[PDB]
Amino acid sequence: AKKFKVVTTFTIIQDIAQNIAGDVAVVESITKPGAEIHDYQPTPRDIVKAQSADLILWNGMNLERWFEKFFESIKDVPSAVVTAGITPLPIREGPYSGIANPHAWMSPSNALIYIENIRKALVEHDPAHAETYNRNAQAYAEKIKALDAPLRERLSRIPAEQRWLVTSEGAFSYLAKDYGFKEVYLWPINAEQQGIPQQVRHVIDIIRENKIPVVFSESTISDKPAKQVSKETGAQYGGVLYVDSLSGEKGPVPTYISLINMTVDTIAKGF
Ligand SMILES: [Zn+2]
Repeated sequence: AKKFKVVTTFTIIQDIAQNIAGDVAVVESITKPGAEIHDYQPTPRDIVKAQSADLILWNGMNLERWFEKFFESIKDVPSAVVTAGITPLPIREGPYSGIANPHAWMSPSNALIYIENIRKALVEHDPAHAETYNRNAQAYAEKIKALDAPLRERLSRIPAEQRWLVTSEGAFSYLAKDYGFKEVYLWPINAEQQGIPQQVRHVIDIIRENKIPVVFSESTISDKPAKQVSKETGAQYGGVLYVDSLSGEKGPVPTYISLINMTVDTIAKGF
């Protein structure tokens, strides 16, 4: 009858977990494709959705500023933090300086740890299907491992001293570390915050000093600040990167694998 039901906070975790669950469990996201996830405002329908689950998965590293308060309304549903075991990169400036940068899934090596944590939770809370979760998790892990060679090759035309990744949210720190990019951003983490107009001027200074050719925005936030930086510098506006959300299932970024690939492909063509 009713399959084992997993509810995740946002769409990246939904897609990773659905690959591990296969056709044995149904995984749904609370947030919809395109919605801003850090300061999402949960609704009554979200409470009912989470309460209907057999297992709830969230990122932790205080990504979902809303989750802990929201979860107080949910009874008798186990939960698992899918970043357990990942070493955080700290936020480097701003009102959240020192807090973990939550965007750990942008490193495919970290995604292997996400996969293991989700496998572990599925096997613990749905032991009847442990054989399928284990098989699916190892197969999906191999798919993630296979991305490393083509991703590095795609970015190989960019010499080291020109590998500057200028985005809007500083959401790419884990990807930048993996592939040897220096990061510049218009704000360190999504939030209601001050200091964005001034940081735009500082980013402007860095674009000049380093001859950076391209700047980007992201799919759940406004492209206006990055477009302004591009007009106030030589740099081109390189388009929309994906980090905090997948697209719709018919969109360009329907899966976690497509998110990593499209983000790297878009950076590469921006150079
Ligand atoms: Zn973000």
